[PDB]
Amino acid sequence: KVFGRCELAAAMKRHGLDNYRGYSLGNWVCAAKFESNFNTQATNRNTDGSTDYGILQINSRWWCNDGRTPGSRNLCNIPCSALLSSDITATVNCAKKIVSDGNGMNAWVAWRNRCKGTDVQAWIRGCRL
Repeated sequence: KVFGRCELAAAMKRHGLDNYRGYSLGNWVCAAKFESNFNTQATNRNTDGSTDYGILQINSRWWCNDGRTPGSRNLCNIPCSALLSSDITATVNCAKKIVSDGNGMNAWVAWRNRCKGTDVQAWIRGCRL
């Protein structure tokens, strides 16, 4: 499912991501935009052989099981395909574990590179929340 900006903002909000760990809603949306272009079906393979899945491009090396990443750790306890659903719940639960892990949102390269330090509030402007 390809989300609309405001639609995603409202779902993430509803899922408790606004200010989760001190990161405002616009950070989350900004990251989704740049990680997957708001598409829950986004997948991308990496050189280490791992793959990134979903709207937040969660990696199979640590976070989910895809059956083809030797040495995966499966920290969120889910199959990676659960991160491609139209229902963002598993993505959100898994993202909260990630962000709580120590480097915060820096875990997301597109976030660090394109969102961090910008006026991320722009991402939820005009939304009915």
